[PDB]
Amino acid sequence: VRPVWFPGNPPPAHLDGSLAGDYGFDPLFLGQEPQTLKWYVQAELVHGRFAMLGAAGIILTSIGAKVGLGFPEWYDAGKVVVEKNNIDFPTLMVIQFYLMGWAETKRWYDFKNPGSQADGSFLGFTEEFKGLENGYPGGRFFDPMGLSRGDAAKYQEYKQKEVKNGRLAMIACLGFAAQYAATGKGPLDNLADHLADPNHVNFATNGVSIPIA
Amino acid sequence: SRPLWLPGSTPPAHLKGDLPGDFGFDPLGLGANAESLKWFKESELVHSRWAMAAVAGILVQEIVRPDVFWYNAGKEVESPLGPLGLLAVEFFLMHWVEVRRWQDLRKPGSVDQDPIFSQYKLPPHEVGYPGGVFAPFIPGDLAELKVKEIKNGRLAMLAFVGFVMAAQVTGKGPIAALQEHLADPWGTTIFSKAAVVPGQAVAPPCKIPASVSYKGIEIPTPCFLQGLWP
Amino acid sequence: DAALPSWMPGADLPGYLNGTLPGDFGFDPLYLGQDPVKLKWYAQAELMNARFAMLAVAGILVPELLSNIGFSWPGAGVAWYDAGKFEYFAPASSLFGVQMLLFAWVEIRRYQDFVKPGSANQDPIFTNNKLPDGNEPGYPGGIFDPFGWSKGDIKSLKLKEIKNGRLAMLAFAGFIGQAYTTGTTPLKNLSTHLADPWSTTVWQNDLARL
Amino acid sequence: RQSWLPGSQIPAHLDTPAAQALAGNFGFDPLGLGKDPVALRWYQQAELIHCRTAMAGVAGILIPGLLTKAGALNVPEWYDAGKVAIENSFAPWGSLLAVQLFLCGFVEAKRWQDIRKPGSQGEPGSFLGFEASLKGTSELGYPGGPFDPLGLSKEADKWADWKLKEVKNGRLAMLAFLGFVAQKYATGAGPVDNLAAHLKDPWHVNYATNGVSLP
Ligand code: CLA
Ligand code: CLA
Ligand code: CLA
Ligand code: CLA
Ligand SMILES: CC(/C=C/C=C(C)/C=C/[C@@]12O[C@]1(C)C[C@@H](O)CC2(C)C)=C\C=C\C=C(C)\C=C\C=C(C)\C=C\[C@@]12O[C@]1(C)C[C@@H](O)CC2(C)C
Repeated sequence: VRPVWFPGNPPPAHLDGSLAGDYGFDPLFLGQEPQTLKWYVQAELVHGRFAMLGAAGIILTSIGAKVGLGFPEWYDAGKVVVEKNNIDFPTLMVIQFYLMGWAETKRWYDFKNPGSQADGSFLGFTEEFKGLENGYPGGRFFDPMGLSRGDAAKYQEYKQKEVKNGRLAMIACLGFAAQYAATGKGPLDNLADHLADPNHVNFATNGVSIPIA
Repeated sequence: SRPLWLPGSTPPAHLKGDLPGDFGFDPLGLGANAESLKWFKESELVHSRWAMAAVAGILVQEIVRPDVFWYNAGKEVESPLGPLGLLAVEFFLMHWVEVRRWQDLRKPGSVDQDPIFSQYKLPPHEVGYPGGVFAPFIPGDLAELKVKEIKNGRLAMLAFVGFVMAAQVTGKGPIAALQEHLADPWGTTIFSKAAVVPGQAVAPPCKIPASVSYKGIEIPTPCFLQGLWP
Repeated sequence: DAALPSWMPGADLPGYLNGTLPGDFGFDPLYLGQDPVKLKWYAQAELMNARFAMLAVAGILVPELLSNIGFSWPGAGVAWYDAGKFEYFAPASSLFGVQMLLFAWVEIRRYQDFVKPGSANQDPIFTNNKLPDGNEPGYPGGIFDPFGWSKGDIKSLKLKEIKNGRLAMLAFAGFIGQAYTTGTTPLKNLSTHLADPWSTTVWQNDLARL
Repeated sequence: RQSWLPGSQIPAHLDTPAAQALAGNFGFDPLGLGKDPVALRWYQQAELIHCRTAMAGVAGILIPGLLTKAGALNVPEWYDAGKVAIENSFAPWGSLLAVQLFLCGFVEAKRWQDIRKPGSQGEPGSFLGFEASLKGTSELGYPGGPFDPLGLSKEADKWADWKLKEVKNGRLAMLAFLGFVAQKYATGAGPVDNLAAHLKDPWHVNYATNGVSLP
């Protein structure tokens, strides 16, 4: 009855419509276990959560460039900030593993034990890290607006709006790398080239994308 | 039955016209949690009162001192009481005041007493609305003024952002920006200063320097969202 | 957890700071004194660190107050950190040997009072002299109260002792850092903060040194 | 209760009442090495004595190291202090370690038999009247008697505190010595010298700027 990724074909049996962004798209039956699918629902979110941060991060630093500002491009922002600020590179990445490997194993023991991390084992914070459901912690810190409570009919709508923007952010961050390896320039330089002449300045006219140039 | 932000519409279910200035405008669902509605009802009033005092601050300063420009006037005042002695007083004298206001938010019946003049006491008022000492000689109805505070307040919060975004685009004060608009309306708009067509983006430059010197170490002065301007 | 005075008026309380201890306002955010075997220790640990600080701050300021006025002392105007190298009738090792035996009497006399109150008030050789019974650890009385105080309103005097004490511990902890950063006499740091109070806070002296 | 990972299932051989009655029980055994009860009891005796030798050891490294960088001592670095103090001495190191292993071996072999049977050395006629005070306590690893001159044992409450304070200062000291060896191989300087190097420049002078966190 619901809209599916491919009209006509029915959704698979393990994939009734309750998740956000559910469109029955599991052709390889990778979510056929109901407990690995609990893991991949966690996995689709945090990939989409980082990609929404990422795709906004590529775009907003490329909006500033080509206008006249002193911004680097996203493939060259890595070198230019461990050189301008004299930041030693291994001591930057290790602290990234300390702070996030802290924040990740908390998730990795939310999945193993959802009632856990809420025993005052942390600095006294108990029900802030309680976790509402899979991939959606909530509480005081992760939802300071309090949008996951009050009306829950609009919260199910926000769940879908997160996954929809989260899918095409992953496609964008798969396309920023693809626009860079093919052409060799920034993303909004590729957009403005496509807006200069929409014919002949597309992907078909590189010779990197189709080898039948 | 009440007036709305958009008259044909309906207010959301969490807005029932109880609060002052409740015209039903919350499209982003932010007034759903009643724990967080009290935090926002406080923070709208605080954001309004500073902005009313700031907009009347810039307007009074512009009609008596055409010399200096308010965006730059945090740099040029030349106080004899030091650059950081001012900040040290303002830090301590606000970390007192705000924390009293914050404890009033947390427990409303907890902050009523003058701690050093215990014979004096605030009345048991409403949260965000102290009264007693802060409100003598109130004119007319109190709920009428409670809507007049927010309507003038919401007008002033949009006014201060209008002051800042005019101060970064034409770089002059908000009568000098008004005299630019009243001398020549058809050419001194933001739609006249800027346009983005699909193929090029014409934006105004800053009328603001990137940095300032100010007594030794330099202070970065950035144009708030330069690059994302139209 | 009552209508006791509080360090943050309206804040919630731990519950074990009802008011029997001298001058409490509930200030224990690290929850250090939940165990009463630690709170009984920490109460006496507060009084001794306080009383030695009231000796310290009055032992630093008053020899500097009556020296910048200008009197005639063998040690006059010498800094409190520069009083260790100053010479006396004996080297400072032998002085420290006398301290570690006279206080090894008194502290062990005081510690034997803490483990059993009411069982320390008797002299060794003068077995008529004793302090009167009913005292608590930290308040011996008797010859320790020669002027005849504490014969009424003892709670407010203990509250005055802990408030004049806690100010001194902050003042001696003041004396450590504020003589370590700028390296002056901490009575003369008041001179610069009264010369131009707005041009020398802790921040501008930090930032000039940084 | 208070596990090393708040989400983990604590292994069941640390939740028995003969294992939750133990200091430093944070549910940490990701190899299952103490599933056997006497193997837990033997490894509990190994942890108390690896930690007390480490607390005595680390206080023999940094306390004469901090009181050397602050003046008033001339004790050299701990990885060179074995080279010196043998010339301010009388025996060769072979003639000194053999008397050491005699003196230490008489102690350790008595602690060995008291682990095997508690109250072994409390049997009459072992020593010259001194064997009476060597029955230990009702739990092993904590002898008391002549090993408690100040008499802190006879409380029965505040007692699990002194247990858990000993183990946590003990486990920290074992990581401190595993520190000291590793921060001598990797940089060759002193441990207080490595503390001085990290304080003057935290964001460039660490183990990310030597060849041992190599990618
Ligand atoms: C980043 C990884 C990732 C992960 C783990 C998931 C996980 C999930 N998605 Mg999802 N999705 C993603 C990205 C991801 N998605 C992206 C980018 C899109 C847009 C194209 C979608 C669009 C989408 C739809 C439309 C639907 C799902 C659905 C699902 C669920 C069931 C399918 C399953 O078992 O997934 C298993 C997933 C993986 C094992 C990870 C994929 C990695 C593969 C094995 C590598 C190769 C992929 C591809 C060929 C390589 C392209 C790049 C390459 C050239 C370098 C599950 C929660 C269904 C659902 O229930 O919705 C909630 C559903 O209807 N997804
Ligand atoms: C998020 C969507 C998105 C958008 C809006 C753009 C936009 C643009 N891309 Mg681009 N791109 C994307 C994703 C996207 N890309 C991805 C995911 C890839 C990797 C396959 C590429 C690879 C790519 C190359 C190699 C080039 C561009 C170029 C361009 C520009 C010119 C248009 C063109 O040539 O069409 C390119 C259009 C596409 C490749 C398809 C659009 C996105 C589709 C719908 C992928 C979505 C996934 C699909 C629904 C499910 C996959 C099935 C699978 C899971 C089994 C234009 C600004 C060109 C350029 O630089 O111009 C000068 C160019 O050279 N893109
Ligand atoms: C025009 C805006 C406006 C209006 C209608 C109100 C209305 C109200 N306020 Mg409010 N307030 C405002 C601005 C305003 N306030 C600002 C900017 C601040 C921050 C200083 C406050 C701070 C404040 C507090 C702390 C309290 C109130 C309270 C009240 C209520 C009773 C007091 C009263 O009769 O005020 C009537 C207000 C007027 C008649 C406005 C007169 C304006 C004249 C024309 C002068 C304005 C110009 C001048 C240059 C301003 C600078 C003054 C000074 C900085 C030099 C009432 C709802 C009390 C309350 O709700 O408790 C029950 C209370 O405790 N307000
Ligand atoms: C006992 C209270 C006390 C007092 C009266 C002072 C007074 C002073 N300190 Mg000081 N200080 C204190 C405690 C105190 N300090 C403590 C505890 C430390 C250790 C963290 C320091 C560390 C310190 C440094 C490192 C420096 C000063 C400096 C100064 C002087 C400049 C004022 C300033 O910047 O404030 C400094 C204020 C603080 C450090 C905050 C301390 C706040 C206290 C603990 C609580 C407030 C007490 C009370 C409620 C208010 C005072 C009234 C009371 C005395 C009646 C001034 C004479 C500076 C100086 O010498 O320049 C001339 C300077 O460089 N102080
Ligand atoms: C004894 C000791 C050090 C003692 C050092 C001494 C006396 C030093 C003496 C000297 O310095 C001085 C005083 C002066 C110098 O001039 C001379 C010397 C002589 C050099 C360190 C112990 C050090 C002991 C260490 C480091 C042990 C670490 C073990 C760990 C972390 C194991 C954890 C686990 O085993 C568990 C717990 C459970 C399993 O399931 C999981 C894993 C993870 C396997």
